[PDB]
Amino acid sequence: WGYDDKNGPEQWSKLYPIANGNNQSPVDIKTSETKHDTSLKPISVSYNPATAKEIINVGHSFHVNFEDNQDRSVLKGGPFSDSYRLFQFHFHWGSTNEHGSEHTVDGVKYSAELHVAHWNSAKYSSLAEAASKADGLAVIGVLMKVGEANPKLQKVLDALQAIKTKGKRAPFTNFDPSTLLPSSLDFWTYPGSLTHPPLYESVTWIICKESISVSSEQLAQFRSLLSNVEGDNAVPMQHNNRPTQPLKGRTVRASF
Ligand SMILES: [Zn+2]
Repeated sequence: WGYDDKNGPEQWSKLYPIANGNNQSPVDIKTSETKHDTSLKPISVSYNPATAKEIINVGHSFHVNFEDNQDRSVLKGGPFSDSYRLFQFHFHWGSTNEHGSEHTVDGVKYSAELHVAHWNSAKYSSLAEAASKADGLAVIGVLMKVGEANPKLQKVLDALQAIKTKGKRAPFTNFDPSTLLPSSLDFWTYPGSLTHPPLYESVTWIICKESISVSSEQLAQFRSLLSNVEGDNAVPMQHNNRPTQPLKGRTVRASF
């Protein structure tokens, strides 16, 4: 599967019928229809920089993975009653610098999107197992607005020089992803899914109200990564964002 048109979002259902599921992500957040839940608690992230482990080119994107054998780095609060263990952060972007986020707000597509994913360590034993359960995953989505360069992205950008092609991995340590999050962590939340195959509807989304910046040349760097394996002709990672899916009667709750 991919993002091109032969194997892209509009073709995924042919292989993953859940693509047409009732809790698909991303979604358009219509700020006027959001429900303020007074039961929501502020989200509390507590990550240990020593759990940062590797950066890897997965072809369609790059992942920054973390050690997930303990509760050193967790997400708590929000709509949760238990702790979610951090396992990874990655991004989404588009072919253009101004339209590449997954989630949209009031129909407005942002330049890129940051996803911080965690799995339900309390109810399940492994990411593998939790990945398909309704309460399995918790993902923080942060909208990125093209503008001023974001200096907090530099270690990630620098690391990309070592994983130019698919399957390349490089150690990526001592990084606390909470440094990528906005100032305020007011959020929107809804039950949804993974935004690409397997498309499991196992995610509890936390979309930060506040966006963060990125510059044009910072995004050009992501698109400079290669989807091919070393040695083959160059095939740029031009985009990896999935179009918004019907809400299908879900409610987006707000922290405020
Ligand atoms: Zn993602």
